[PDB]
Amino acid sequence: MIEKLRNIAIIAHVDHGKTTLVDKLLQQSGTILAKNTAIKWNDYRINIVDTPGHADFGGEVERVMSMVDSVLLVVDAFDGPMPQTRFVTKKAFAYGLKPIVVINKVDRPGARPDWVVDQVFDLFVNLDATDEQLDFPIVYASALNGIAGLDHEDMAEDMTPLYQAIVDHVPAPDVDLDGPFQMQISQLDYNSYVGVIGIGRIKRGKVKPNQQVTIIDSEGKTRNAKVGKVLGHLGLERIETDLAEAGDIVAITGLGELNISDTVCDTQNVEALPALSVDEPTVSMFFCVNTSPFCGKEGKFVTSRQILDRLNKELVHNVALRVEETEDADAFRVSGRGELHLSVLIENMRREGFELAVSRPKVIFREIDGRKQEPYENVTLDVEEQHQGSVMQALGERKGDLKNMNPDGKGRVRLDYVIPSRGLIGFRSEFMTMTSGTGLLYSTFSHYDDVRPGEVGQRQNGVLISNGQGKAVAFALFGLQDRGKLFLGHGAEVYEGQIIGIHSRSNDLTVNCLTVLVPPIRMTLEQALEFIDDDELVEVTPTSIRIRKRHLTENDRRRAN
Repeated sequence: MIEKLRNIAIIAHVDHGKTTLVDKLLQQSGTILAKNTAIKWNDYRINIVDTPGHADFGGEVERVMSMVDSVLLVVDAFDGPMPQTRFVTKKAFAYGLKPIVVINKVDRPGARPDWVVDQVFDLFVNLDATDEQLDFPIVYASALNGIAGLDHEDMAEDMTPLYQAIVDHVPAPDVDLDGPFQMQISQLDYNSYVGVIGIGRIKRGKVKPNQQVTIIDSEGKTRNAKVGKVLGHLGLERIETDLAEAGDIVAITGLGELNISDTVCDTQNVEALPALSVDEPTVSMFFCVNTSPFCGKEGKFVTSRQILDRLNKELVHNVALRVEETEDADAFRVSGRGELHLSVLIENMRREGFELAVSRPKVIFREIDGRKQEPYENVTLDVEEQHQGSVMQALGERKGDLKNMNPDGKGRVRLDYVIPSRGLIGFRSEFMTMTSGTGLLYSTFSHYDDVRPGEVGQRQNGVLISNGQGKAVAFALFGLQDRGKLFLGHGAEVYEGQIIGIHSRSNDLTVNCLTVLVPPIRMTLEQALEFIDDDELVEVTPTSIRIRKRHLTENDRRRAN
């Protein structure tokens, strides 16, 4: 007995009314979303733990997933599944969890449930076991009428089908009621009256107010403490209990400054629960102090220390990230999840008043069983049919393996690829122009595997490199556009070694733009990071983005050969 417990996490796009759904489940029971919603339906206790927004790689998602035994994916009957819920879903599958899928707003005009079922099932090649895609239940919902059913055209008179699906398909928590107390802190909270609050799912035993405990951290260091209050969850609120047991998701109040991954134990049996979120980076990138003639002329913060400090500050609220020191004490090896991750770190360092230069992002190879290996991704593209042949060939050049293609029937088409990150880096910029801006691209890390032999097509064109420092005059630029496209027009301030344009041919050319014009190519940070080669950097300031050679003088470059 006492396993009428169901702990489930809920996933939804922010516009797909997960708040409205839970609210309906709440008011038809015997009981921004609360972080936990405790529902009493029949003799069952259903904990619905919320998931963070689509942008939150602090490890919060896998903290939630470590407390629940299933997941509830809510999907609009017209929009279908949204790309933003991709990563939360991939992590639920990573924790072995099976999904319950709810297709709500099934009564809205233009609803197409059969269609979104296929989408949800197809989105489900986030490499999910047949256990997770075969036999996931589908429950259609209309929050307006508060009705659910296994068939949208044959719905029940209330939400009973959704309750039953949860009871039937969510397993009871894998816990022991009889052992000594053991609970890992998965979430933290705070209140001015009660202090630091530790939230988790009790793995073993039971806890009472004033119970003597021992907290062991991730390392093995311990301290004794006394439980203040034991807050069980009821509805959207918390309330003091005299007793919480194994399987319960509760909050404990008097243990001091708890940390995530701390394990609260009975003093007689101190045993730490294993930590979780090993989310390793797959793409590295050099963050360097700006050593250019414009150093510290647009950015306030430029020394090596404010760099190393700010980087070692994103570490607390980002764990996919790594930061290393290099032999060069003016450069740092920053590694993140994808190329997009490191971009936003820079893009809002720019807004902090930071001035720095960065290298082209490369993949992190990893040796496994004597075999060198690289990361692969699952890529899904949506292009107009007039771009299909062009997009395909490009991905083939970038070591892409076509796994599926599926036409809209209305002009567009979806393509599915397995591709190494090595070949997908910088593709986004090319793709968007190549597709004339219509195309959509979404990537998801798949697995490491043996490296595909060969290289990705290098930049075909060389660059135009400024030979001196000063303001660019139009009399020179008109002569330079005879040899390629420029990055700047009249009177732009320029120094030596700065890349000022794209050569119409393959070799680099050192020219003079200091000695009536086509609009200059202006590049976003994303475009600039795609452009540069291995002997180049992207100079980044709060208000500017310049591209420069690693070696500024033409003599230094030629010497490197």
